[PDB]
Amino acid sequence: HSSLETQLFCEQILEKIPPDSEATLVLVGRADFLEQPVLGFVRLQEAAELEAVELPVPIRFLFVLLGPEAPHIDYTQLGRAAATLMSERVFRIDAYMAQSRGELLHSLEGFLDCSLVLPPTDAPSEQALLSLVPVQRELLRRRYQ
Amino acid sequence: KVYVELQELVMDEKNQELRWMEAARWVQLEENLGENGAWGRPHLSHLTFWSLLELRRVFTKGTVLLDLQETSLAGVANQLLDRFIFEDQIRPQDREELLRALLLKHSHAGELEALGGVKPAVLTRSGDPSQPLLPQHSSLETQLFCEQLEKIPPDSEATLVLVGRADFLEQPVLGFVRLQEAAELEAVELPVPIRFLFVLLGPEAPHIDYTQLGRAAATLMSERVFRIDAYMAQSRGELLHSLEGFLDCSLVLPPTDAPSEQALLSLVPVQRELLRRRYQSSPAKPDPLQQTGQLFGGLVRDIRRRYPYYLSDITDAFSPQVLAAVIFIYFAALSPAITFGGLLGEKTRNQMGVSELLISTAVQGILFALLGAQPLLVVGFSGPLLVFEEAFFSFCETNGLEYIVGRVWIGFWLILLVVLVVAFEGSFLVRFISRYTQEIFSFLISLIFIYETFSKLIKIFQDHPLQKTYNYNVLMVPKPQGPLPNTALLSLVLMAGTFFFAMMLRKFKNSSYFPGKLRRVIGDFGVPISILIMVLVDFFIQDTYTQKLSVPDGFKVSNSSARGWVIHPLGLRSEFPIWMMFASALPALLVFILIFLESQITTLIVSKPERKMVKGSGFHLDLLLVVGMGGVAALFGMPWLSATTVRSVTHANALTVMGKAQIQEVKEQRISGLLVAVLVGLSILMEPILSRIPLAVLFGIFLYMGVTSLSGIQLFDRILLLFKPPKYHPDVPYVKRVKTWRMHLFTGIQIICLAVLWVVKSTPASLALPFVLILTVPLRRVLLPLIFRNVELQCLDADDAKAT
Amino acid sequence: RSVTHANALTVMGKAQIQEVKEQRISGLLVAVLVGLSILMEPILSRIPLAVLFGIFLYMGVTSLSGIQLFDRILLLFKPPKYHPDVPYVKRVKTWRMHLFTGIQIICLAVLWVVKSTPASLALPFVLILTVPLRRVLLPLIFRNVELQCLDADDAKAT
Amino acid sequence: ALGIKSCDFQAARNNEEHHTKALSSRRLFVRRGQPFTIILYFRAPVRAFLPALKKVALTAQTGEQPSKINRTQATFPISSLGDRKWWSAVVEERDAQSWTISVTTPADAVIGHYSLLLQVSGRKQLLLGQFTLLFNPWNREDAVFLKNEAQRMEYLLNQNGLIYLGTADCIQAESWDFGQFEGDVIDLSLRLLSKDKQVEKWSQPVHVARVLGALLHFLKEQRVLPTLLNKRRGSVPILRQWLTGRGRPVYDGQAWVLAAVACTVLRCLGIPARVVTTFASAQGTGGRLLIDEYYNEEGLQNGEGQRGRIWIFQSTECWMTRPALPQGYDGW
Ligand SMILES: CCCCCCCC(=O)OC[C@H](COP(=O)(O)O[C@@H]1[C@H](O)[C@H](O)[C@@H](OP(=O)(O)O)[C@H](OP(=O)(O)O)[C@H]1O)OC(=O)CCCCCCC
Ligand SMILES: CC(C)CCC[C@@H](C)[C@H]1CC[C@H]2[C@@H]3CC=C4C[C@@H](O)CC[C@]4(C)[C@H]3CC[C@]12C
Ligand SMILES: CC(C)CCC[C@@H](C)[C@H]1CC[C@H]2[C@@H]3CC=C4C[C@@H](O)CC[C@]4(C)[C@H]3CC[C@]12C
Ligand SMILES: CC(C)CCC[C@@H](C)[C@H]1CC[C@H]2[C@@H]3CC=C4C[C@@H](O)CC[C@]4(C)[C@H]3CC[C@]12C
Ligand SMILES: *[C@@H]1O[C@H](CO)[C@@H](O)[C@H](O)[C@H]1NC(C)=O
Repeated sequence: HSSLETQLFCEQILEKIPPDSEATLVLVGRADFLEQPVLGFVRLQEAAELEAVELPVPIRFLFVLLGPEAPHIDYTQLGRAAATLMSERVFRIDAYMAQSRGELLHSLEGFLDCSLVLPPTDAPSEQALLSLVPVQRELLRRRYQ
Repeated sequence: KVYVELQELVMDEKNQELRWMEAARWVQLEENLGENGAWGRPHLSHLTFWSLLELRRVFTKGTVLLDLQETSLAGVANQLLDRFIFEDQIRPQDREELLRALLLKHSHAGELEALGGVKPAVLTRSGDPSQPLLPQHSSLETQLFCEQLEKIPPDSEATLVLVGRADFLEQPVLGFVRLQEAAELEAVELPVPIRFLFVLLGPEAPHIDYTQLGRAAATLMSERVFRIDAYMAQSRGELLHSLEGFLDCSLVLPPTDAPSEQALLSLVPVQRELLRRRYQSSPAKPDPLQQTGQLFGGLVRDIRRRYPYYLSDITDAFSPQVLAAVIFIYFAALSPAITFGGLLGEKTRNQMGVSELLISTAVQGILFALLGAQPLLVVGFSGPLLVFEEAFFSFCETNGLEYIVGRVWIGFWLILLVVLVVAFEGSFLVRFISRYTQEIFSFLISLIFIYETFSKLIKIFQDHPLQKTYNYNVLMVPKPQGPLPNTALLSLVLMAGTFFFAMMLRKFKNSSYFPGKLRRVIGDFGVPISILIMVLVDFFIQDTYTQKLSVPDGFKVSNSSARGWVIHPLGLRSEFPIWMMFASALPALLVFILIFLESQITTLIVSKPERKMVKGSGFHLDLLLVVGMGGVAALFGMPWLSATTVRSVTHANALTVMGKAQIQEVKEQRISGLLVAVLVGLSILMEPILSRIPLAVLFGIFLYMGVTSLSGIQLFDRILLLFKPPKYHPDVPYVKRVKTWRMHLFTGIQIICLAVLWVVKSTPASLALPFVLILTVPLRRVLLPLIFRNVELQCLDADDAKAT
Repeated sequence: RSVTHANALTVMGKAQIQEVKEQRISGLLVAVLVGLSILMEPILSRIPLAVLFGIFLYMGVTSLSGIQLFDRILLLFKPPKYHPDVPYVKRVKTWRMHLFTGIQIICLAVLWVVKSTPASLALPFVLILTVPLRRVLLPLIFRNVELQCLDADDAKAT
Repeated sequence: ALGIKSCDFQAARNNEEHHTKALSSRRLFVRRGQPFTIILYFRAPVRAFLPALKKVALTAQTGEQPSKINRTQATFPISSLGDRKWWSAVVEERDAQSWTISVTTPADAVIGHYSLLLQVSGRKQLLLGQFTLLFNPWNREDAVFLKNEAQRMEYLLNQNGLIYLGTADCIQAESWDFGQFEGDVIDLSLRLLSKDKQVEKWSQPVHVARVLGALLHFLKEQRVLPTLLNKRRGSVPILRQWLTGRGRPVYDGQAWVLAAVACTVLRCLGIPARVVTTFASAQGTGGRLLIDEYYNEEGLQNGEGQRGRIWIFQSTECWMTRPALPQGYDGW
C-alpha cells in the first residue's frame, strides 16, 4: 500500500528547530519471526547525539516498533502515529515526567480522548467541515485542562 | 435517504420515572436536543475514538436480526431478547427487566417542557431507576450547538437507535434489526416507517459513553455505503465488512497546540481520497468589478447589492459619531466649495460662482445620498475642475463663444458618454488599478492638500506682513486694502491651536483616560470641539481682524447680466455655432476621464477590504449618478462635481469604529451625506453663524485631515521605513519576505513617480495628470516584473495585504 | 535646575535608566559661562525671552516624570483596569490610593495658599509639618503594608 | 559589531578532564583550580582581535546574592596577563567567528552553581551558560588534595563501595552503591547545603563537611522510623527519601546507612570520603571510659539496655587539610 502522504505531498527546515531542543527517533521494522508486535519506549537519562540521526540535535526519546506482517497493522502508519503522539506537547511533558508505563498509558488515553474522528461522507462541503472548528477547540481545551 | 433518530434511556425530575427521550436526529446532518426543549443547529456528525472502538467491539460479537417479520416494537423487543438469550448476550433473568425497559414510553421534544426535564438514568436490578456511579460528562454537541421534517424524502424509511445503561449486565451488547417490511412504530413520533433498529445496552464502564456510542451508530447508519450494505446484508459478516470499510476511510484529527485554518484546509484532498476509497466499491456515487456581458448588468448588480441594505442605511445612523461626522464633513465640504466658487467667479467674470456651486453641491449630494451605492463618498468641486474651467473660459473668450452654453453642450455629451460606458460596463477596467496607483494618487493628493493649506497661510502672511509701523486708517469693505497688525500671527496661532487640539483629542480617543463611553463620545466630537474652542477664542478678540467665511446674501445667480437660472442651449446673447456643438465632445471626454479616474480611485480607496467594508460598493451606479448629475447641473449653469479623495476619506475615517489599533466596523449610512448636503444648501440661510468662523480654524482642520489621510497608505509607511534601521521594521509580509534594499528601490520608484506627477501639476499642462497617472499601470504590469520577482510584487503590491 | 541637570546627564537604556554621567566638568563649565556671560553680550543680546520661556515649560513638564504623585494624579482619571502593574496598585485598593492622592492634593493646595500670602516665608515650616502627618496620622487611617507600598524609598513591594 | 551567537561550554571534554564525566556529558561540572575550555561564537566576523579583546569582560556569579566581599562574584577580563591562580580567561585559539577561551578558577573558590556572564563595553550583560564548581582532589593547592591517583579514584570516583557489617571475628562485606555521580545527587547535596547561610565559608571543606554532617544527622533522626523493610538499593534512594520524603524509608535496624549517605554527599561535592566500620564500639558514654552491663541469674539481660552500650558495629572519614588546627593534623 503506497503511502497517502507520499502520494499527496511528495509528488511536487533545520533553522526552525530550537537550539535548546532534543530529538526523538522512531524506528519501525517488519520481522516475520516475531509472534506479536512489540513496542519499545526509551527515555535516556541524558540526551545524547547518536549516529542514527544525522543532525546536531541530541536524542532523548527512542521509539522501536517491530513485528510480523498482520492485517490492519501498517508499521509506517504506526510510526507516524507514535511520532504524532510524541510531537504533541502534553504527551511530551508527560513522557518527560513519566516514572512508569502507567503514566504513559494515562497520557495516551487522554490523547485518544481528545482525538477527533472524521467519518467518510458522500458530499464533502467546506461549510460542514468548518462546523468542526469549535468541537476541535473544545477537545483542545480538554487536552490542556 | 433515511432519517435516523437517537433515543437515550433517561428519567424525568417531576416524577422520577424512567422513559425514552430523543437526544439527536439525523437528516444527513446532525441536530441535538438541549435541556431547553429546542433542537440545536444542524452540523456534521463527528465521533470520538472511544465511541467507534466500542462500536466495533460490540458489533463484532453483536446480535443481528435481518429480514425480521415484525411490525410492532413489542415483537421486535421480544425477538431481540430471545436472540440475546440464545447467543448468551444476556442472562435469562435479565429478560424481564430489559423487556420492561424497551417497552417504556418514548417521549419526544414536544413533551419535554410538559415534564420537569430529563436526567441521566441507569436501569437497576429492580423496577426502580438508580443514578450513574461514574462521573457525569456533559455532551460536547449539546454545549456547543444547543446553547443558542420537510427535507425528509417521502419515499424514505427511519432508523431508531436506542441506548441505555443497565448495571446488571456483564458486558455491553449490540442489537441490530432489519425488518422485512418497514413499519411505523409508536417509538417514533413521525409518519416515516422504521426499517432499522439499533439497541445498545450495557453497564457503566470506562471509555464507554453510550450517548457517543449511539451517535457513532447513527453516523454509521446515516452513511450511504453502510446503509446500502445493511439493506443488502444477509449475515453479520457483511455488516462487519462494511464497518471495517467505514473505519478504513475514517479520518482521525489529533490535538495540536496551534490550530491554524491553513493546516486544517490541507486536510481537504486527504478527505477526498478517503471518500474515493469509500465509494470505489459501493454501487452509489459520491454526491463587483467582473464583466457580466449583459447590457447594464453592472448597474443592476450594484442595485441588487446595495438597495437591500437601504433600511439599515437609516437605522445605522443612530449614534453620536454620525452627527460628529456630519459636523466635520459640513465644514470640510463647505470651505473648499466657498473657496472654489470665489476663485471661479473671479476667473470666469462671475458666470459661475459661490451660490451656483453651493446649490449644485447640495443637490448632487442629496441625490447621491438618496440613490448612490457608496454614500460615504463626498461630492464636491476639485482643483483640476477649476483648471479645466479656466482653460475652457480662456478658449471661449479667444474664440468669442458663450462659455456657459459650451458647458451645457459639454454636459449633454457627458450624459451620452456615461450612458454608453455604463451600457457596455466600462467600469470593469478599474480592476486593473492595483494598490500601486491608488496609493500613489492618495499620497500625491494628500501632499497637494497639505501644500495648499500651508500656501494659504503663506499668502495670508504676505497680505499682512510683519512691519514696524502700520496705517491705522485702512478701509475694510469689502477686504482690507492694506496690511493690518496682529493678523497673520493670530491666524498662525489659531491654525496651530486647531491642529494641536484636533491631534490631542484624536490621541485621547485612543488613550486610557476617562470612562470608555465618555472617552469615545469626546473623541468622536474632537473636531467639532476644537472648532468651537478656537472660534470662541477668536470671538473674544474683538480688536484683531481675522478673515471669516463669506457666503452670498441669498439664492441668486452670481452675475444676472451673464445668465439666469436656465441657460438656453441655442444661445443667450448670440446664436450658438453649429460646429461647437459637435466639437464639445473632446472637452467632455477630458471631463469624463477626470471625473471617472477621481471617483473610481476614491471608491477603491474607501472600499478596501482592510477597511472592514461589509456592505459593498457600486462603481457603475455611482459613476452614472455623478456624471448624470453633472450633465443636468450643466444645463442650469452649475458646475459639475466629482468624488473628492480627501473629503471622502475623511468621511470614511470619521465613521470608522476602532476596536481594542484594529478596525472593527464602519458606520455605513445614507443619513450623513444627506445631512451634509442639506447643511451646505442651507449655509446661505445661516450666514450669521458662518460669519464668525475664521479661516485659520478651517486651515488647521485641513491640516488635520491631510495628516490623518496618510494612515492607511503603505507607501507612507515605506517612506517612513526609509529612515529606520532594518531591525525596527514591523512584522509585515513585504519586509520579512523581501530584502530591505529591494523594498527601498520599490519605494524610490514610487517616489520618482510622485515627483513626476508633482512636476506635471506645476505646469500649465496640468490637465494631462490623469494620463500620467494611468501610465503607472503599464509600469506596474510590465517594467516591475522585469526587475522584481512575482513573490516580491505580490508582497509589496497586495490588494488585501496578504503574504502571497 | 538640578533635576534638569540630572535628567540631561541621564542615559536611557533599551524606558529604563541605565547610567548617569556624573562628572564635575559640567557644573564648572556652567559656572564659567555664567561668569563670562557679561563678556559675550553680543551673543546673548540676540536671544529672545520667549525661547527661554519655552525651554522653562519643557523643563517643567519633564521634571514630573520621576514623581509617583503625578502618576497617581493621572491614575485618578483612569479606569482601574488600566492601572500599571505597580506595588501600590496590585496590593492597595483603588479608593485607598485615591484617598492618599487626595490627601497629598490637599497638602499641595495648602502649600499653594501659603505661597500666595505675604507670610510666604513660613512655607518651609508647613512643608516640615507634612512629616508628622506621614508619621502619625497616616498610620491611623492606613495599614503598614499600604503605607509601605504607597510610600517606598526605593519603590519596593514592602 | 561584536554580537554573541552562542557559547559552547564543551561539557564532555571538560568533564572528562575534570574527572566529572560520570556526572553528565551535557552539563558542565568543573573542579576549582583547574582550567576549563569554552568556545564563544560571534554572529558577525571579528575584524580586529585586540580591540574586541579589550572590549569584553567575564563575570562569574554564584548564590542568590552574589558579591565580591563574599567571593561569590568575580569580574575578570579575557587576556593573557590574567592571574591563572585566580579567576582568569585567555584566548588559546581564535577564528574570524569563534574564540577558544580557557577559563581558570581559584583553588579556594566557593562551590555551588555558577552563572557565567559576558560584558561588552556599552552593552548589557549577557548570560553564556551555567556550570557547577566542585572541590578538586587533583589540584595540589586545594585543601582536599590527594597524593595518589589510585586513592583519588577509590575515594571520589568509585561508586561501587563496600560497607562491612557483622562482628569483629566474622566480617560480612555488603555491596553498596554510593551513586555520588547520579544526576540528581549533586543538586540535592547543594540544595541541602543551601540551608547554611554562611556561603562565604563554602570554599572551606571543613565547614561544608561539618554542615553536611549535622544536616544529614538531623535528617536521619527525623526520617528513620522504628521497626522488605531491610532491602537497600544504595545511598541515593535513602537521600531522596530523607530530603523529598517520597520513597521507601529506612528503619532503625539499618541506621548505620547515615555514614554511607554522608560519604556519598561528600564524594559528590568533591570531598574524598570513605565509610569506616568499628566493631565493638562503646556508644552513649559521653567520654566515660566505663561500660556497665547487667545480667540476671541466667546470664541474660532483662531490659532493653543501658544508655551506654557496646555496639556490635558502628562512621564517615573525610580527607582534607586543617588550617584552623595546629600543624600536623592534615589527612583523614
Ligand atoms: C465625570 C465622570 C463621572 C464622575 C463621577 C465619578 C464616579 C465614576 O466615574 O465612577 C464610575 C466609573 C467606574 O466604573 P468602571 O470602572 O467599571 O467603568 C469601566 C470604564 O468605563 C472602562 O473604560 C471600560 O473599559 P473600556 O473603555 O470599554 O475598554 C470598562 O468596561 P469593560 O471593557 O471592562 O467591560 C468599564 O467597566 O468610572 C470609571 O469608568 C473609572 C474612571 C473614572 C475616572 C474619573 C472620572 C473622570
Ligand atoms: C450628444 C447629444 C447632445 C446629441 C448629439 C448632438 C447632435 C446630433 C444634435 C442634438 C441637437 C441638435 C440640434 C437641435 C436643434 C437644431 C435647430 C435647427 O434649426 C438646426 C439644427 C439644430 C441646431 C440641431 C443640430 C444637431 C444637434 C446639435
Ligand atoms: C537614501 C536614504 C533616504 C536612505 C538610505 C538607506 C538605504 C539606502 C540603506 C540603509 C540600510 C542599507 C542596507 C543595510 C544592509 C545591507 C546588507 C548588505 O549585505 C547589502 C546591502 C544592504 C541591503 C544595505 C542596502 C542599502 C540600505 C537599504
Ligand atoms: C474625584 C475624581 C477626580 C475621580 C473620581 C474617581 C473615583 C472617586 C472612583 C472611580 C473608580 C471608583 C471605584 C470603582 C469600584 C469600586 C468597588 C466598590 O465595591 C467600592 C467602591 C470602588 C472602590 C470605587 C470607589 C470610587 C472610585 C475610586
Ligand atoms: C458680469 O458680466 C459682465 C459682462 O457681461 C461683466 O462686465 C461684469 O463685470 C460681470 N460681473 C461681475 C461681478 O464680475
